[PDB]
Amino acid sequence: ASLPATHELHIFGSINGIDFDMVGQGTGNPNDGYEELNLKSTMGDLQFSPWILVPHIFHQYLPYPDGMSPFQAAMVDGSGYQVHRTMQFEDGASLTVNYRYTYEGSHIKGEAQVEGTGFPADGPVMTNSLTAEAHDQLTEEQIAEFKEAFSLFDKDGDGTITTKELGTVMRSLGQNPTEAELRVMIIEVDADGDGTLDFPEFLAMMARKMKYRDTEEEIREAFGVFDKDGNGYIGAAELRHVMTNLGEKLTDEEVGELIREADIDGDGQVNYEEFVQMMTGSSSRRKWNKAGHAVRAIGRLSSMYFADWCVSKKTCPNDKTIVSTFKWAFITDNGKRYRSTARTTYTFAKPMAANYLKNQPMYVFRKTELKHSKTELNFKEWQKAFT
Ligand SMILES: [Ca+2]
Ligand SMILES: [Ca+2]
Ligand SMILES: [Ca+2]
Ligand SMILES: [Ca+2]
Repeated sequence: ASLPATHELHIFGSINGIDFDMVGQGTGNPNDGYEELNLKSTMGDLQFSPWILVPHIFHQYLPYPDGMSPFQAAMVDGSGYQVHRTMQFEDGASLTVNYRYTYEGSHIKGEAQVEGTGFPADGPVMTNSLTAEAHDQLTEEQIAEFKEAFSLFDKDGDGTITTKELGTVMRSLGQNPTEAELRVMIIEVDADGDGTLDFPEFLAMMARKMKYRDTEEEIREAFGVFDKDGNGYIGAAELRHVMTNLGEKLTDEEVGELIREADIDGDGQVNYEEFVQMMTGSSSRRKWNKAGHAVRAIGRLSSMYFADWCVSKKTCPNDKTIVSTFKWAFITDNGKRYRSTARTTYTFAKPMAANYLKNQPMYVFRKTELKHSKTELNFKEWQKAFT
């Protein structure tokens, strides 16, 4: 075969014992990982969230940094590979997907058999209640706390955060973003386009559910900023350092009060679980949250440019096998999380070229978009592989 230009997919099987069957036409660019596919049901309206099909609906399109991926090499060779994927869901549901491909020049003919079982009859999969877009519902007190955090960034008090002000705060916390990085962070959340991050835009950014970044990740990263010496406790001096560097001036008395308020077990330091509880005496709790929200805002702004991108980690147990893993915390209509993990085993008919076995692990970042009716899916994928 040659490198791919066009592909087709027959994806079929059952979810909770209900049969589905879709047939699909697409294209992509093997030089950059791009794919697009149109799928239509042959068996009327889908009875489950098509979001669980998104990873399943063609790594022959994925290049590596300096040449072909092994997937591509196996297509060009003709000998090819087989794919076995399992997904485990937090409700105990499981899905298995097996693929076959055939190649005719630049054309891939793919078939994927999907069997999934154990989905709660009223959960988000069986009720089509998974979405790309949701936000937190904030109370007035939560909005008031975000406004305190916003004020740490708004150094001149003019009611908006500039690149100068965001850079100042990030630098105070040991991060050195470039001006272009600061402009990208702002433009990603700057709804009115003025070049600054105002309080409504700040609130909206903090309330957004990001596809591949959840509360646990943000609170874990925030703890890391406080816990400067990485010993798993925030001490009084570490708390003082974060507060001072953010611009929140505190007396020795106040630092002591904040530690005592958080320090449930009485050892004079704040462990990760005590921190989690603070981030979920009212004036001490509000001061912790002012700093915590500010730290989380920096983490969220820092990470926006890959917000739409999910990482897979690939290794080779031997010269004819790749094992890939990722995790996906789907978002529900009501802005809750629905966690899954995936494990995919690729079996190659011929041994992979030696340089693939040398360059382990590989990390592959994927962006996906799904537009769906009851009968039709429009899918796009963007991919990038890193050593
Ligand atoms: Ca300002
Ligand atoms: Ca703005
Ligand atoms: Ca520490
Ligand atoms: Ca403690």
